[PDB]
Amino acid sequence: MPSFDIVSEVDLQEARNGVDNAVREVESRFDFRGVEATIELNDANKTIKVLSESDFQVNQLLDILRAKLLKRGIEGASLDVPDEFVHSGKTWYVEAKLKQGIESAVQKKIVKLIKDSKLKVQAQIQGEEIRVTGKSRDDLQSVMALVRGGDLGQPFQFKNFRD
Ligand SMILES: Nc1nc2c(ncn2[C@@H]2O[C@@H]3COP(=O)(O)O[C@H]4[C@@H](O)[C@H](n5cnc6c(=O)[nH]c(N)nc65)O[C@@H]4COP(=O)(O)O[C@H]3[C@H]2O)c(=O)[nH]1
Repeated sequence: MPSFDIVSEVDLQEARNGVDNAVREVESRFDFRGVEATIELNDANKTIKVLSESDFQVNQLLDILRAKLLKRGIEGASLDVPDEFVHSGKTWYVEAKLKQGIESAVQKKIVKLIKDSKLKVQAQIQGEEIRVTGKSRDDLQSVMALVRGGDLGQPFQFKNFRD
């Protein structure tokens, strides 16, 4: 009874290091000297708030944070940036969501998408991931390519291959 796990992981310590290093980089940049510019990781909600004084400077901070994150092994696709920036007072900010684990809403689409493929596999939501089982190892490879090549909004890896 072959099975594997569909997971979406980011080492949160590496993320914190990226933020820490993005902050040290902003403090060196003299286009930001004496400019309100902050990057704060909320480790409860898996979110990074980046705030500055213009929407242009917010994107500058996001690009710095993404560069630092990539070097720590975290890919830009793991940092969900919402459509709307917030204009509050003389500040601009956005809450960027770190896509660690597969949220309930995305698990449903993965399970639905696997259903509509007609492959003889079962897909069971388990904690923060999806276990997939079936009798054919090759059908199990087809769902990997199906998930890989989906636009699901997030990187996935596959772990825990069992027979
Ligand atoms: N982008 C920008 N920010 C400004 C400006 N003026 C003041 N600030 C901000 O306000 C901080 C304190 O300025 P300060 O009281 O004169 O206290 C400063 C000041 O006494 C001196 N300093 C730094 N740069 C200069 C300079 O270019 N000329 C002179 N005469 N002193 C400087 O060293 C202190 C610490 O400097 P900072 O750490 O950078 O921290 C500075 C800086 O972040 C400005 O014209 N442009």
